[PDB]
Amino acid sequence: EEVFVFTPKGDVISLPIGSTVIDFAYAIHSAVGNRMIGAKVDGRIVPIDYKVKTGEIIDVLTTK
Amino acid sequence: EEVFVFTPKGDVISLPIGSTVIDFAYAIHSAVGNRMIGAKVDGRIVPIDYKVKTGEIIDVLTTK
Repeated sequence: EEVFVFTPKGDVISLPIGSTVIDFAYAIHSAVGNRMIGAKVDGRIVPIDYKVKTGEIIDVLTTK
Repeated sequence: EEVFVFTPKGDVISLPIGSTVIDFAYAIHSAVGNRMIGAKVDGRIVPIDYKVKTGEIIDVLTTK
């Protein structure tokens, strides 16, 4: 019912199964989710509705 | 050593001893640090250079 995804730093963020990289962004902080332009999972770019999996390192790219 | 604090969502993040709410902001994501203007600890506003303590909930205010 949950997935445990890593932050590029190493910290863990838990989300309910079926969560996307957008859910991860907003989980980090609203500012990250609002300014998101894309996300990389384990170093590879993925679509905006990519469903994340436990153990993956999610790097959210922001408009900056 | 290091200190560990909470995210308003519930997730845990680790920081080296002495880290201020500003270090926390950047640790969570560059965007949060870059757009930061204020900080709340356990629900109460605090100066931006406040030294966080293990167990505290850190809510970073960003340019709205």
